[PDB]
Amino acid sequence: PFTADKGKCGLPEIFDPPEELERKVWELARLVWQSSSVVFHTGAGISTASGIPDFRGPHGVWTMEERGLAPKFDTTFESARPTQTHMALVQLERVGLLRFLVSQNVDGLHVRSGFPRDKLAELHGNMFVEECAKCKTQYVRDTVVGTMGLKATGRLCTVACRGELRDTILDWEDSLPDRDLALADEASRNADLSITLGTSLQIRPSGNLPLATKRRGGRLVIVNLQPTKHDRHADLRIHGYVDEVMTRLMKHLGLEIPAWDGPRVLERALPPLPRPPTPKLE
Ligand SMILES: Nc1ncnc2c1ncn2[C@@H]1O[C@H](COP(=O)(O)OP(=O)(O)OC[C@H]2O[C@H](O)[C@H](O)[C@@H]2O)[C@@H](O)[C@H]1O
Ligand SMILES: O=C1CC[C@@H](C(=O)O)N1
Ligand SMILES: [Zn+2]
Repeated sequence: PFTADKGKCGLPEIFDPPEELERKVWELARLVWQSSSVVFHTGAGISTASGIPDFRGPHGVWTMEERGLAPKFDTTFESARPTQTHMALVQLERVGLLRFLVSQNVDGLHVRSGFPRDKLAELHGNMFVEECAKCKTQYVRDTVVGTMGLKATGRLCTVACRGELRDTILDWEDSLPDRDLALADEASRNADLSITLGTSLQIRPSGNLPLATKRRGGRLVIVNLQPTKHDRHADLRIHGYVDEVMTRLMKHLGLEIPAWDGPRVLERALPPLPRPPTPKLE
């Protein structure tokens, strides 16, 4: 908590000017079209447009903490709506243009967005998910599980067990869930396009996964307002708001960003939906 390295916090924001931004979002378009296996990696930056502050941005939790100030939340976790970005990733999965989604976010919004859990690795866990210590059954709740650091919640497993239910929020010392990390790693290795959205890429091994795609000749796209640990290993860096980038991209892709019907949980990815015919690229 005190000994914890919170990495580089408060680094200046970069804003690509409009014409560099329009060109970079078309190139990202081209790369989605060109790619067989696309993995998205998300961090706290995709939730700030929902009122949830990030960790290391100008008003990040750790950033403000360093300057003796407090993060501000403009919502509760329960009343937080998924962003245009969140709902773009749902539609990209539904049309078969997103193979796997890796998130370091505990804010619960990917799942609440209707995003299929069998295509999602939540590397730092989920505020709404408790897990039985025995059968390992996960309960996705409507309100945040009131503990952090993998403690007893109070409730017991109800599988046809009475096992002690614990939060999925990793403490500083707790290693990542093996299943989620294993699937996030395999997806990242096999990807030919890893795209990062609103992460500074500073936490091992979460931040390193997008680099594995680069091995084997995979392309790496970083989308982030601030520099990030692996900017140098990126084939494309887009310095702008992810909502704006993802709305331009979906628009280039011929895709609608679907309505969020409110909190819904989808265990398994449904069969893929029609998508637009691809442009002639080369
Ligand atoms: N609307 C936006 N559009 C684009 N980028 C944004 C936006 N808002 C913020 N950013 C950028 O988004 C980036 C967010 O980076 P960080 O704040 O480190 O969050 P993490 O997900 O990487 O933190 C990882 C873990 O570390 C913690 O200890 C917890 O365990 C976390 O799970 C910044 O560079 C912002 O400039
Ligand atoms: O508990 C917290 C503090 C910051 C917020 C987030 O997901 O960014 N989660
Ligand atoms: Zn159980």
